Amino acid sequence: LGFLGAAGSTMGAASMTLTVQARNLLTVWGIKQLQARVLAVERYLRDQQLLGIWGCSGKLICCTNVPWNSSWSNRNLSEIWDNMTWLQWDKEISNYTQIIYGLLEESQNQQEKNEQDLLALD
Amino acid sequence: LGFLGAAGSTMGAASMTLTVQARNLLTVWGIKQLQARVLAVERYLRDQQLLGIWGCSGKLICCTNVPWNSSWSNRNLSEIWDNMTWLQWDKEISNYTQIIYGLLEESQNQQEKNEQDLLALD
Amino acid sequence: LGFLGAAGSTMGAASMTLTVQARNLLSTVWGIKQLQARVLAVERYLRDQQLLGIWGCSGKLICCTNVPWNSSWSNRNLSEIWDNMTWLQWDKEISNYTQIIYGLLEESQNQQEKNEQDLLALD
Amino acid sequence: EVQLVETGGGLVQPGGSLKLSCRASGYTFSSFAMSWVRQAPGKGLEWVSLINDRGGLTFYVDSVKGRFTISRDNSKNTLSLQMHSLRDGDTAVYYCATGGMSSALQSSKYYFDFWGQGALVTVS
Amino acid sequence: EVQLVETGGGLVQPGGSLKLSCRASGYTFSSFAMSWVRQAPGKGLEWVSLINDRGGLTFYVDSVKGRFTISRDNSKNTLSLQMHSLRDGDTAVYYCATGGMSSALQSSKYYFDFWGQGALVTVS
Amino acid sequence: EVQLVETGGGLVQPGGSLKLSCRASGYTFSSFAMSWVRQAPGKGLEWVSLINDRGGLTFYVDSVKGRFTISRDNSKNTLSLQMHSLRDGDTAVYYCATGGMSSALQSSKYYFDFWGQGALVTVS
Amino acid sequence: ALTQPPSVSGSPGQSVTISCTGTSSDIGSYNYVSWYQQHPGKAPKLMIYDVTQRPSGVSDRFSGSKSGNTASLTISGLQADDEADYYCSAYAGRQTFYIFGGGTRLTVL
Amino acid sequence: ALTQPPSVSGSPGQSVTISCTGTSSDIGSYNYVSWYQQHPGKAPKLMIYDVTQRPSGVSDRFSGSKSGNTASLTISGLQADDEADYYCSAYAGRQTFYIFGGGTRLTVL
Amino acid sequence: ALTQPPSVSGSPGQSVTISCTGTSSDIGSYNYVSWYQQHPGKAPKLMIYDVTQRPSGVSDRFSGSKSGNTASLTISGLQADDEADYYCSAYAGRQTFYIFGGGTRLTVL
Ligand SMILES: *[C@@H]1O[C@H](CO)[C@@H](O)[C@H](O)[C@H]1NC(C)=O
Ligand SMILES: *[C@@H]1O[C@H](CO)[C@@H](O)[C@H](O)[C@H]1NC(C)=O
Ligand SMILES: *[C@@H]1O[C@H](CO)[C@@H](O)[C@H](O)[C@H]1NC(C)=O
Ligand SMILES: *[C@@H]1O[C@H](CO)[C@@H](O)[C@H](O)[C@H]1NC(C)=O
Ligand SMILES: *[C@@H]1O[C@H](CO)[C@@H](O)[C@H](O)[C@H]1NC(C)=O
Ligand SMILES: *[C@@H]1O[C@H](CO)[C@@H](O)[C@H](O)[C@H]1NC(C)=O
Ligand SMILES: *[C@@H]1O[C@H](CO)[C@@H](O)[C@H](O)[C@H]1NC(C)=O
Ligand SMILES: *[C@@H]1O[C@H](CO)[C@@H](O)[C@H](O)[C@H]1NC(C)=O
Ligand SMILES: *[C@@H]1O[C@H](CO)[C@@H](O)[C@H](O)[C@H]1NC(C)=O
Repeated sequence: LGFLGAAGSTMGAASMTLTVQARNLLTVWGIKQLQARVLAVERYLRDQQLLGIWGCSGKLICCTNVPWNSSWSNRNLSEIWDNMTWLQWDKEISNYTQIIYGLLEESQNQQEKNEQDLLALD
Repeated sequence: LGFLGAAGSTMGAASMTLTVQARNLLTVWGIKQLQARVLAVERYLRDQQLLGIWGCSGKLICCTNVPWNSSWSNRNLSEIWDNMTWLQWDKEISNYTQIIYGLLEESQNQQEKNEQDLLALD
Repeated sequence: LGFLGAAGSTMGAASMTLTVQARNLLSTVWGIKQLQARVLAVERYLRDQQLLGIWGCSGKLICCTNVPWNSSWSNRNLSEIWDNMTWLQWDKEISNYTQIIYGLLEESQNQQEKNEQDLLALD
Repeated sequence: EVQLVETGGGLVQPGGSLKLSCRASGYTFSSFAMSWVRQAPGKGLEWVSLINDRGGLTFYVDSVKGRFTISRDNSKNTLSLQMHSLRDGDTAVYYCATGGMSSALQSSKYYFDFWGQGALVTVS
Repeated sequence: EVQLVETGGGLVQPGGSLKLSCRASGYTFSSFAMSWVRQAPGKGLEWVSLINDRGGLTFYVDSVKGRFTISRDNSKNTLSLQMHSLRDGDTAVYYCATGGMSSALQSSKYYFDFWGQGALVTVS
Repeated sequence: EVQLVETGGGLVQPGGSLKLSCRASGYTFSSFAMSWVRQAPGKGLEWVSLINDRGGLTFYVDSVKGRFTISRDNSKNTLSLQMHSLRDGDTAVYYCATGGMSSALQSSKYYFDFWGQGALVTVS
Repeated sequence: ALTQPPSVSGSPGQSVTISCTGTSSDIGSYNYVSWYQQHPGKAPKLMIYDVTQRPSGVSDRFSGSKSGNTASLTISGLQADDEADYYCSAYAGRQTFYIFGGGTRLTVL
Repeated sequence: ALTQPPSVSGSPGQSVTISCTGTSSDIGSYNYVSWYQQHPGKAPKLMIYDVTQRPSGVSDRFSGSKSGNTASLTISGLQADDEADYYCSAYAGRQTFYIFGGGTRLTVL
Repeated sequence: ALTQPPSVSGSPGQSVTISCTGTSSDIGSYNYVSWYQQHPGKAPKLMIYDVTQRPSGVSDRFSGSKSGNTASLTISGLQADDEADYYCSAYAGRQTFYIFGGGTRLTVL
């Protein structure tokens, strides 16, 4: 399917079609056009850098060491990944997004430091 | 030698001069200079994303896991990599590029999910 | 601390908090003023990002390499560099040789990627 | 209620090869891992190989790493395993069984839910 | 003055988990990685485990890899080495030493210094 | 015709060391990957070590995995071996060989084409 | 392999237990030790999964527990219908996925 | 090493085959099998590379084949110059690069 | 462990050297050897860190060195108070870190 096609579909279904939605992400009339284009470029760069400082550079999908907290979602895994849409999930965790990002970044920094120390262990 | 230093040379002699070319991709006039610069940045970002969705991010050289269907080309390794120029090669396989890209993306996607399953195994 | 919090700290403490800087590198004639300011900022960031990625160091901030450290650049043992100095003085010190560092890094990464592909060539 | 049946050669000669097949019906075969397990005629059970639901991964005991190869067709709802250059220890009853590992996205399983009737394999 | 004490140890029958607590004082605790060294009543020394300064990395001698657990608490000056099973071989005096590894930003140590008094652990 | 001079020679104590050299002509020294193959006086031949064309990669058998060190010099068209420690079994005729590996740009070879006259290493 | 008693005996109305033990790497680290029943010459059946979870359609009389390196399965009532061989199934990480022990015989009087 | 007969024999004008037996990872994993001859005291020479392909400058007479975990070198009616020791070889394992075989004395008679 | 003498003899007025031998894969490859002197009623201490360097608080009499597959340690003029067993260690590798030797009981006459 095409752009945004799995938006209403199941979590599991939409989790297989990330690329189709990632590639389609990216005189005054020229002024507004360039402003919009630079804004879109800067937003893609936002996301790219934010993934880069998470150890997930260049992978559309990426696992990390930060453990889940039942406070964020008291949700059975089957419900999340086979019953509940992506939009409802973004809505549900919209409150707690920032703390997830902070913990994830801290874990990535700690992982980089540990990797550097291990590489020198000789 | 320099920018496009070995464009007409043999295949391998160009294969180790990629860094220079990769690096050299970055009112009546101000608007046009802005248009050209932002077109360049968009082109670079599109190339980087195309590489990233294949898992080859950050490496000029890379390796993939798609078999080479001989329909695209049947020339053996010595003929291509000792008696041919890059421009001739791009001319030869022009139609099949799209197909290749599609397969490449798909392979990465398959590989990626496989990797996640391995990281899911306890 | 926040932006440039460890501006004058010792090397280790500043290196521990490199993420805040990395994040902060990104954000009618005033229209074109802001447009060229922002595109110059984006171009500088992307040039630095590509200059990292050409070393295979993209996707990381603490990236390790294999260029031997020629003592001619500086003979300061690690105690002074990493416990009794700031980033500004250090950058002042190796300003005259940073280009040679970049070139050696290019060569080393090229050899390493070629050797990696060669290893993968085995069946 | 799922029917899990099997078929394959029973008698063979040492140094040859065979292909066991398994047919399943009564559920979503595409969303379930599969696994080949064996029990010697007098002795206990022994895991042979494990296959993910998408049919991309493979896993084997160290005994038959270079001798066995297990695959699965998802549309036809079928599994297969080709044994090459088999030895006498392989003489046993081979059971198909669902489960073994989840697909990283649903609940962890790490067991064998359904068990078919098996099929005996013997070699001269 | 750099000084290390150990607490815990003594009689422990096989199976009952036990922990040694080493307390260090007189120096910047967070700046050094730490090792445990076993000394049998009659035999020589033998490295046991090594833990980095930050407390993330851990390493153990292969013989007791799955049975020991080393941990730091930089908030209050301590070092907890907790192990289970405690087979007959674990009958010796354990020494809490500092050193053996460096954070890669300082001069490489690769040895242990300012050794502690040591605490005896026995198994019936 | 391609010719592989080998100077080499054998005269060393069992615990000593000895350097081998091999100069090849009649072809592009650069575009091939070299190797060392040993043959004891009466037994079957055996591969020693391998170096790729660029010289940035190398491989050894498990017998001398951490002992020998083979290198190359492309501009002067020389293959160098450095032995270390040694073991009285080494006594054999060592031959230089071209092939056994080739870069991904060239076609796979996995064999040895041109074999030099080698030399006998002697252990005192 | 794992270690189980070769056999057990008991009368209806009481309860019996079967133990399964192995290396600390598998039983101690992971609480994934299932129990299967195989009637004589018949297809095996899954009686317990994980350490305690009971499958749908399985009687309450079957129960399980794990203690350290050991895992026990307890059967109550013993209506004599389960005159079948019992086996344990321990998951041992990667490269060693499932291991079993000596076949256990449950005798019913 | 690779299992193969210590020595064989033949007569002029009669084709002779020599076998070379290996394990699963040895020959079956990769179809890169080679045969090298050496005369008494002389540096060895390559006779065939891969299963069937033959080097330039080699006689048509020498030929190769592969079946299962075994390989074979077939030669036509033996000339007076084809007396050597012939060695089987293959690429078998990324770590263990090259495992060779023992001697094969072709006793022309 | 490292092949070292169970005991050595040395009288006052002369120099005694202690040797400790291992394997090139651990001591020969890595230039990290450490020497310790444990008094039987006291914990060990560092007399020589690295092959030559000496930590602060130790007299110049102690003097280490390394060669081939043997680490040597010389004590210069001996005294009665230096009656304490010796021990050698080295960075074996990323898999096994440190391997300690036997105890050497020097004797002062
Ligand atoms: C919409 O949901 C129904 C079930 O309610 C499902 O059958 C159908 O496939 C879904 N469609 C898409 C596009 O996901
Ligand atoms: C889970 O979230 C609650 C609410 O913020 C917090 O108190 C608790 O510490 C969190 N636990 C973890 C492990 O993050
Ligand atoms: C998950 O939790 C819900 C909570 O009601 C439960 O009913 C359901 O059975 C669980 N589903 C699973 C494990 O698939
Ligand atoms: C999010 O924040 C609002 C504002 O504080 C709060 O009232 C609400 O309960 C939160 N929503 C969720 C879904 O947690
Ligand atoms: C150009 O072709 C000639 C042969 O005509 C060849 O020798 C030479 O190397 C080539 N030059 C380059 C730069 O590839
Ligand atoms: C594309 O196909 C046309 C028609 O066969 C042919 O002329 C052209 O050369 C092809 N180009 C390629 C394969 O690059
Ligand atoms: C500045 O130096 C002094 C040295 O003790 C210290 O108080 C302070 O933390 C240093 N910090 C920064 C941020 O420069
Ligand atoms: C190190 O740099 C100096 C100049 O600073 C130069 O003379 C010397 O050759 C270099 N040595 C190396 C790369 O080993
Ligand atoms: C570093 O070198 C200086 C002299 O340049 C010296 O005073 C200092 O003690 C050295 N530190 C270490 C840890 O070697």
